[PDB]
Amino acid sequence: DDQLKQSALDFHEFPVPGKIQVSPTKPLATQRDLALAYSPGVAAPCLEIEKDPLKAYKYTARGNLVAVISNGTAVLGLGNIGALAGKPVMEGKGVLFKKFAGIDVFDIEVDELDPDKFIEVVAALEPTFGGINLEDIKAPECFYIEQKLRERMNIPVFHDDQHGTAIISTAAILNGLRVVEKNISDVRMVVSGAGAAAIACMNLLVALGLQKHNIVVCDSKGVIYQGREPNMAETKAAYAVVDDGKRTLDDVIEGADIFLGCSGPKVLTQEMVKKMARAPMILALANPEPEILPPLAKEVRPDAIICTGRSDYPNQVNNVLCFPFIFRGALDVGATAINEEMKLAAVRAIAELAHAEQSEVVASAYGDQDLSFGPEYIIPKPFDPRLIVKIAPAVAKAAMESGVATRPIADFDVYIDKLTEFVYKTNLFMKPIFSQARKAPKRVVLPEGEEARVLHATQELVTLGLAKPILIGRPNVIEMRIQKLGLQIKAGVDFEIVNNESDPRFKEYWTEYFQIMKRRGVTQEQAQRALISNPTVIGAIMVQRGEADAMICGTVGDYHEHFSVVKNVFGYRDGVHTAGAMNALLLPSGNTFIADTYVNDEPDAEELAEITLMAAETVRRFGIEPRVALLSHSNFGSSDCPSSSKMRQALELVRERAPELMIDGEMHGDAALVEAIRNDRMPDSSLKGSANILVMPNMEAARISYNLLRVSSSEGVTVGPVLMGVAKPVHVLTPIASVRRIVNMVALAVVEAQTQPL
Amino acid sequence: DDQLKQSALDFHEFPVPGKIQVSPTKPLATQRDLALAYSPGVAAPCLEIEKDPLKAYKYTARGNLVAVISNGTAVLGLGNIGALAGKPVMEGKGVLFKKFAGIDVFDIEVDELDPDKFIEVVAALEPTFGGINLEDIKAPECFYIEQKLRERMNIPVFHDDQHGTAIISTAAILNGLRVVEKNISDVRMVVSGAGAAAIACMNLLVALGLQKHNIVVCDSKGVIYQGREPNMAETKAAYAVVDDGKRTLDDVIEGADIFLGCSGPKVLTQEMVKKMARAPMILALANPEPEILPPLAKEVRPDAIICTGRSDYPNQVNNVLCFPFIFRGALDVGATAINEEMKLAAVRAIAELAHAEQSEVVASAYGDQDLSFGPEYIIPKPFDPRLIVKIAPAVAKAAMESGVATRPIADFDVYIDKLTEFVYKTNLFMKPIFSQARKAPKRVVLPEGEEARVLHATQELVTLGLAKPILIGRPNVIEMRIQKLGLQIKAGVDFEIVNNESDPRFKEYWTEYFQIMKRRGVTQEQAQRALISNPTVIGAIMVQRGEADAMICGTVGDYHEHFSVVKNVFGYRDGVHTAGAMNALLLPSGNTFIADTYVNDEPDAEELAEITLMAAETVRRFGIEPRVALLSHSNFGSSDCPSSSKMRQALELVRERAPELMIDGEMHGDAALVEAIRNDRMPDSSLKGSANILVMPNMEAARISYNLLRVSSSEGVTVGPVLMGVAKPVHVLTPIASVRRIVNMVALAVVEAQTQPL
Ligand SMILES: NC(=O)c1ccc[n+]([C@@H]2O[C@H](COP(=O)([O-])OP(=O)(O)OC[C@H]3O[C@@H](n4cnc5c(N)ncnc54)[C@H](OP(=O)(O)O)[C@@H]3O)[C@@H](O)[C@H]2O)c1
Ligand SMILES: NC(=O)c1ccc[n+]([C@@H]2O[C@H](COP(=O)([O-])OP(=O)(O)OC[C@H]3O[C@@H](n4cnc5c(N)ncnc54)[C@H](OP(=O)(O)O)[C@@H]3O)[C@@H](O)[C@H]2O)c1
Ligand SMILES: [Mg+2]
Ligand SMILES: [Mg+2]
Repeated sequence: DDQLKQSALDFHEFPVPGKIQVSPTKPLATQRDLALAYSPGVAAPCLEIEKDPLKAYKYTARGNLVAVISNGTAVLGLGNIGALAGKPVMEGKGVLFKKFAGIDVFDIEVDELDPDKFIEVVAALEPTFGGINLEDIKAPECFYIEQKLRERMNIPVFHDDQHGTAIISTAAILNGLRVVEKNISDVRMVVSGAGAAAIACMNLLVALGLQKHNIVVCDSKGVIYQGREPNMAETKAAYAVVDDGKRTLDDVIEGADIFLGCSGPKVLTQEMVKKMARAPMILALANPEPEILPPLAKEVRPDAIICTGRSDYPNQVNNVLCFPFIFRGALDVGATAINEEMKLAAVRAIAELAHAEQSEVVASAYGDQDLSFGPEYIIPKPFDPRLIVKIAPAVAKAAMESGVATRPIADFDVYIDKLTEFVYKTNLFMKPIFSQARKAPKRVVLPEGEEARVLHATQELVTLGLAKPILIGRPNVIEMRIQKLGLQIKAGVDFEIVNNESDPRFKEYWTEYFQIMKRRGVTQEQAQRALISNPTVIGAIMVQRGEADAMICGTVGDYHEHFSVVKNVFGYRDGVHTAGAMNALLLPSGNTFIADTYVNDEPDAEELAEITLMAAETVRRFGIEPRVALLSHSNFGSSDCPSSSKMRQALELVRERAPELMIDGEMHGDAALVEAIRNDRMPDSSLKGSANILVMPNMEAARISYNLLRVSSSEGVTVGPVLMGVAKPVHVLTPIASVRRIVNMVALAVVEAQTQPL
Repeated sequence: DDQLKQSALDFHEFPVPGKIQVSPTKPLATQRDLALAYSPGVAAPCLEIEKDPLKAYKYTARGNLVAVISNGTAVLGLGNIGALAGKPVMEGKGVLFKKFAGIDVFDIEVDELDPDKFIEVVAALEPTFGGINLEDIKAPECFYIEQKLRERMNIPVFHDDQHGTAIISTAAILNGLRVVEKNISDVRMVVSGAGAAAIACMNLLVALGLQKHNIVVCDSKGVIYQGREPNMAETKAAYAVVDDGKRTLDDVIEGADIFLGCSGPKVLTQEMVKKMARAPMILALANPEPEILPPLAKEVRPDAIICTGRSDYPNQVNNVLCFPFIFRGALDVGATAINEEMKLAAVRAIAELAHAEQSEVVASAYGDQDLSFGPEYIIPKPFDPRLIVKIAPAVAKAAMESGVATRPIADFDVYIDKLTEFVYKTNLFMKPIFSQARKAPKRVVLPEGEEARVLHATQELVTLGLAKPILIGRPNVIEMRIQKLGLQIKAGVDFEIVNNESDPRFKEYWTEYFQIMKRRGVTQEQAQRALISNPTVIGAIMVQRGEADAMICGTVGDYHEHFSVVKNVFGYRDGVHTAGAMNALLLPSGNTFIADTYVNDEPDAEELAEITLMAAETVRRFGIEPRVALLSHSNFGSSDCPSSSKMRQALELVRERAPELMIDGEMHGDAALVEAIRNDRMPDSSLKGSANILVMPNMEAARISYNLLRVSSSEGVTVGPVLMGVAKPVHVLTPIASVRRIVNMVALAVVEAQTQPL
């Protein structure tokens, strides 16, 4: 399992230990700032906090900061490895808190494992945190410890999964009963494996208006019903049905309606599902192996409402569904705790979303969302731009309804505006591209097949099933390099090799190249020499003929050495007379794209307009709404240089061609990126918020800005340089492109070849 | 005290609460990265940690992370305000940990104030932190609590000041005994006010090889000596001298040699100092009021060795002296605790530094270091580029000598290299400029005297005593704007006003302007109209005549509208035929300067060489070693455009003019900023490390890059645009310049006017 075991063992800790880096969000680059932070000047915020404790969440963390406080006794799915020893998956849980909702997580881990001193230590560390994210407290001391801890602090004491997925689970129940046009009054339930996140879930499920006598709790030891054991089990006898001689699970169905269970191995069978009433609602939430094998049961019976917790299938129950967003409702409302109305109004938001999901800048191409409410869609997919702006305000609204909050939110229009603004700056458009490429792999030429980076990328693409690689190079050198690198790919089995020499199609290749380039300075002998010594020409001829769907070159040599071949063979797209390369950056303002960093040295107004339109179309296909800003050293007519006049001409041309495109210019970079500066300068600007597409006057400015920002102000690699305006799918990369860049660009080329590769 | 009370009450929390922002130091902008951080992929680091606890500091925080763990019982100098209520000055102490040494600080605050349960909670939270920074534990439970806590954890349990300043204090003692050519064997001591950081200091002071009988401990209740109280005070009777009838402090001197004391109000007098032996060594460390009033005692007796803890005078004892750097020695060595050899070898480093301080890129101009070892120099100044690379390796070396560490450092050449690399990226060149301007204020014209920003900057400059402002505007409008803004400045009292109309020197001003511009298109009537409607012309004529020393314009209008006036009046500098504007950025690689962002639209090779030389000279004057890199879209001859050829010509010209300047090009921005890319491309490059001066081919590229980086990748404002090549000190700013920018630029102009303002 080294393709996952070793790959995950290769953990991103190498630059600086720990995914979290406690760092100043404020400037600390001047003695004034340092004195404001540790010298007289920092005594004032502390004194103001001491005067009235109302200022605790304001001047410090503890506003956005949760602490996933743990004794390391059930580390996600690991168990009792320890507080300090739990740090890997501790940080793994804490990193999908900031990543998806911007939750600060102090990964402080309580070393006290006793079920009564652990609470003492946690309550001791209460003032550090504005809401604890109690996780890895194991069963049965999870319920005991959480019950003890809820009653002490005056700040949101919200456990993990124990409170947890009940919101997602009960939302899924509310939607599933909607699917089969049933009612909560008469629904019957079957629960198996009363574990940490299982036995506490029906308690919420009851809160919807559910009678206790309809729930049948079970564990490893048969069925937990009143009459089975002389000593009635706590928190389970309320639901416990009268004794009726039902000792086996295969008969206790009697036409039930729900299978809410968060446990381990399988307990349900196909005949068990058959004994269920009409329209079964199996909800097997087991992560290792689904308790019903959904394909088998669906072949046994149709119209299934099977719900799981794995992302391979729709209706996935992750923590990111509401946990970061619960605290985005819990901490951002000022609550002193989380009630059951908190836990139930957020049920009415994510359940509402599944049958009220639409628009939200669907990826015009790529992605392949194809999400409609029904038997295969009960709750939204794990990651959603409004999984926040619907669930977090639900929790806050429940906070004010419960009257337990200390900082009630004002008019929700402003709250929704800020939440959506935060939404724009965090997008993961590459995951839909990977998903869409995986369901229809195409043949991609990699002309630099002997490169170590290209070989690693080939291994990754074979593993993820994104493409059918076609390497170009000497098979001997490729094989020895593969063996030395340690890869598990083989010729023919995983990737096709095209030998640059002794190619059986040599005659038909150089002939086509000559017929393309006979009147462009290439003789027949030069064509023959190019189809043996220029792998880019071989790949381009392969793609043009039809033996491959896309090409990914550029990892060797200069950009234009490959782009000239690409343009000569494929040509320009229909209705397009220019090409441009778009580079993506993850700035603090969000995903930003810089247009024509590589192709045109000094584009003119018409070329700039074409590049702007192509960049907007490409960014639209990513699922991001294009917000273009033409950049210059002049701010809205400040200078009369030919460059600024060219930018204004391009703006007019773009407005002519695409009246619906949000674009403005020419302006400065800060005016484009921050809205306050632009509003001060141009209050009537057609550009709203931060611009995500930056069109530059010349290639020098674009390249210098991108190179400086990538090493200074950038998080990770997504795509770039995305070549636009060529007839066939091909992306010329750079010699310093990483393996991740190559894999992402190959996936993008595969998805573009799924859309008429011409 | 509102100029400090309100100003410090205006705390930098407005954008995001809390100086610390627990944020991913790793990219989290892709589903791959999110799964690596919270999904299967983060289970691997945690499992590897659990397998062997040796991986705790490696995959997470707890390597660089201290937690200043507190019950909020003595918050720096505040007291027992509370754990959560101590958050302001808690974060103030935690912010001068990351700011000066890059120490992560989890500001977790223990709510348990009992002297025996506090330790229980702290030991419970031990696995979260790789070394605790116990602070705000009050006396006498500070000593008790620290003594209890030292013996439990197997990770560095290093208290604050209690262990603390002993390193700096005993280093100061070691240097002071060097100053007066005495020996530790026969030195006598007087201690007053045995407080939290006082009674624990002589314990280290003994460890140098000091006899216990030479120390005389005292408190508020007279003198703590053996025979005074029937019950002998603990930790003080070892030093306690035999009873001799000495009941008053004014006589217990008998020619002593040290006054080590960390207490409150004054106890020592002038006749007390006279009773001291030859060459007194008073070391009054009281922060509110010095215990001796050093000027008065120095007038009473010469050759004083007075040492205080305030930064207004040399030999300041701050936490930044060694505390962040102790943990930079403690945590970065893998120790399980801090011994007394840790606490004593770091005494031999900072004490060594004071008499071994030299070079280290002294600010060629500005700054005014003027630091020589002697009676007024015992220990280095609070902030020093090698206060780290000498003290932290001292603590690590003491760790290996004590044999208590778990990750001993390899060959110290690599350690010193990394430490110096970290040193380059954190510089505070503006503090020396502020210090040098304050000791010689000059007259600075502010032609836009009616601007709210300029008025705020004028208030700041009057308060700090950096300049003698000369505002230009209507006195009526200026006064009403001052009253509305709430400032406490008055005309004549604090700043001079020059009325643009009805100026008594109108005739002599427009006459000089006409004589300058008579053959440049300006008539006598146009000169008269300019000296009434153009404040920049008035300020420039003022500076040229000699009635003012510097000008700071540009807060209104276009840059070149002011630069044309500046160039026409003052002209170019001697031997200089071009001007350029340098803008400063605080990048992750350090302070970076971009050359000619405002003046020359398309400079040629000679202009580029002149701009490069002027920028290097200016950066040298800041105290930073210039590392220039000429930027282009071509990487070392990749492209043959006229721009890249011009950059290469400029490189050759610069190498001719300044053979000692470290410069290379032309290259890409990433090649300039990160050394790995450059070494891959040009292994023999003359540029080492990251380039701090970036010279751009044209003004469009420079301006776009600076504008994008300032809003994306930048911490704070220092200076910019710094105008170079004009005869007299003047800086044209931008209309969006903040008050801090104006104050910094005025201070820079003041310091430049101290250096022959012509
Ligand atoms: N959101 C998610 O996707 C998510 C979140 C959390 C957990 N989970 C899944 O839930 C399970 C454990 O999570 P947890 O920590 O909440 O619970 P847990 O504390 O691990 O307990 C699991 C329970 O399952 C029962 N069990 C074990 N083997 C069984 C068998 N052969 N037949 C019947 N019952 C059996 C045990 O009950 P007895 O003590 O009576 O044996 C045990 O208490 C794992 O499968 C995990 O992947 C999924
Ligand atoms: N690095 C620095 O610059 C630095 C660091 C820490 C502290 N300090 C200074 O040290 C002082 C307190 O710091 P701390 O927390 O370490 O100590 P602390 O716990 O505040 O105790 C101060 C001690 O001074 C004594 N005292 C008070 N008034 C006195 C008087 N009139 N005459 C004689 N003794 C008197 C008291 O002793 P009794 O209990 O016997 O009255 C008290 O225990 C402040 O002045 C503070 O600024 C400076
Ligand atoms: Mg967990
Ligand atoms: Mg303190």
